[PDB]
Amino acid sequence: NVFQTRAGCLIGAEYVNNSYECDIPIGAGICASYQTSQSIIAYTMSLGAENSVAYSNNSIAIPTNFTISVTTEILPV
Amino acid sequence: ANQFNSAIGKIQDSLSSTASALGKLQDVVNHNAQALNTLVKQLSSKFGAISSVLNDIFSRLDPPEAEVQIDRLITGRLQSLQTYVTQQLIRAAEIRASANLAATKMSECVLGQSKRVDFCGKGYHLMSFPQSAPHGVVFLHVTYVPAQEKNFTTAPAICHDGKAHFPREGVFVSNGTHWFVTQRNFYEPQIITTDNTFVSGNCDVVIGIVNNTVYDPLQPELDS
Amino acid sequence: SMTKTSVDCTMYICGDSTECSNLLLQYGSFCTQLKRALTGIAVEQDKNTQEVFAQVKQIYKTPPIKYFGGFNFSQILPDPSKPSKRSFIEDLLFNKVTKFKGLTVLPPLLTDEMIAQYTSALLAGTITSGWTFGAGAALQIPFAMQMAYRFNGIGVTQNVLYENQKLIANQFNSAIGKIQDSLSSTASALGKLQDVVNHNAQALNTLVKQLSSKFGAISSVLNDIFSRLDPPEAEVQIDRLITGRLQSLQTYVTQQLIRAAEIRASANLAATKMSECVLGQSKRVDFCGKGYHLMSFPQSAPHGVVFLHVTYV
Repeated sequence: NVFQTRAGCLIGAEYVNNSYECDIPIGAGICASYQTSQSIIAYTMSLGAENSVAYSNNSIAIPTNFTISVTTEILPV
Repeated sequence: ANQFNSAIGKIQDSLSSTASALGKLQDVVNHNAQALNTLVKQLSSKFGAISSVLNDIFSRLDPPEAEVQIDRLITGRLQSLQTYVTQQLIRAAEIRASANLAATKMSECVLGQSKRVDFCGKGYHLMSFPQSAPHGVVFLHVTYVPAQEKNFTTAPAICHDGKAHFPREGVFVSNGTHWFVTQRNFYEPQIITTDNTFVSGNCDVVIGIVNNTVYDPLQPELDS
Repeated sequence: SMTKTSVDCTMYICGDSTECSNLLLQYGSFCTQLKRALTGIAVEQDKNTQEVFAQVKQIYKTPPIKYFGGFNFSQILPDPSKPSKRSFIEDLLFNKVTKFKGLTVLPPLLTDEMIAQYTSALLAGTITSGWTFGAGAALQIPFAMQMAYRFNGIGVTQNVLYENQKLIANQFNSAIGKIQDSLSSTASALGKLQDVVNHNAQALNTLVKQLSSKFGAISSVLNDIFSRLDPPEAEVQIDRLITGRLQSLQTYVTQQLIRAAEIRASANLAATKMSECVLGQSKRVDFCGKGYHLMSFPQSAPHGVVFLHVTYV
């Protein structure tokens, strides 16, 4: 019901060991989210999934396929 | 034509549901909505005077006693304007810095092909589609993203007659039996020719060189 | 990024007396929007770390068997033996950059340990995966085939790379050792990052020294006015002290908005050079460094970023 951060004392949240993309930031790596009998949990932020690529001298990877995607950027004028 | 025509319809289904993609243009309005409601709420503040109404000062007091209390109310309304107009110069400097960023993407991305990465959209740039927006502009970036991956066996050079054969445009790949010439973006296996290879140096100074036979098209054309 | 601060209206303006807190209801919304203007700086300081330091959402790691091109890359790679993950250059970069009156310091969101895991992920994608890590999924390109196609953008064929490859390792490893010796000897190269500490320190030392100044009043103490002078004469002298401290507060919020605009254009210059020079190859002159461009190495820095440009002269 209480947890100590580097930013200060946080009361009313539950510390979990799961790490994923959060919503409401707190600070010093601690970030808060509201998920499911429902409460507000606080945890340490995720950098994304783990990928370790292979390395050798003789191996190359050539892509056989392509996918055309459309992205949208909005700049005010 | 199957991939591109489905990709435009995913933009139309996203903008009809999610309203927070256009919320950068909604922060242009909501900063101005707090700015025009700033000066309305400053008129009710007393500014140290007894009443904020100017008809309740000069008509309720002596004309020596009014000019102290009126000049406090004018100077408090001058400082509310000096917070307003200074805020309008700072927040328009972020718009005009983004207007030069928007005019660069209308010039470089829309009018021609640009080689830039994470400027005209993520991946290899094809073309850009401008769309009009209130207090802004909406860009549609058509990009080239490769998908599937397959691992091949490479080598920097091919030794044949004692001279090293370097690739001109392409890479050297192998399936485990024969050596093929493909490209970095796609898999198109080809027959190794002298026009696709470049001859420089010997085979001793190249680290990782392999032995294969470079096919000469002129050699079947001697007796034919 | 800069130092995120917050100013309390109650403790700074008033001397903890009951007369000063009752007179702020007539003044109203003066210090309400100035706390909202410093809040909107502190949102945009966290957005500068998201655009610059993390280009991609995918984390790449170094393979445990290290032989890369006959080169020594161990100065830019982090040390697994230490509990803090830092490279050999970033140990020198962190050490050269150097009471509560109601002013507090907001802590940053992204910690400096998580900046170096954005740094070691994008150095792993540059060495192992080529230029395709930011433009899509990460391929596997060997390192002898990376620099042959990075010579082809500037007009150099593959004859220079494969014959002279032992002579590149005498040139490249001696040039990167002069960067490590120069940053350890002098702190003046990091002095652009030292001014970000220094201009925030002179802004906080301006604001705490305006309490001792009289601002036209007889005494600068609110307890000395209320316990001595008459209450019709107290409301003149207290309200000169409230108005003069708000003009120092109007000076402080306006100068931090100018420094937020100067640090926005430097971070947009930094997020351009992460997207161009680090994640790809540019043909430009004096953008990715002087001469022809080959590759760029980002490094972690306090309140900023340190670029290492590999140039062809």
